[PDB]
Amino acid sequence: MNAIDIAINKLGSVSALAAALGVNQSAISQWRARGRVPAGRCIDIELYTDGRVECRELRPDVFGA
Repeated sequence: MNAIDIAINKLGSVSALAAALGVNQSAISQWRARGRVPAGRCIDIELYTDGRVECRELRPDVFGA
């Protein structure tokens, strides 16, 4: 059980989830098996896992500036 997984359950699929997150179906599978998402995406997943499971993303590595 993780945020990425519960967001699959909530939206009903990984194709729906990945379309919403702006990634591919494979990226979701990596993130779920990784147990975390890249910087700036957990926000959306945490909408779908709001009171089910607390979500966490990585902090900015390269980012910019």
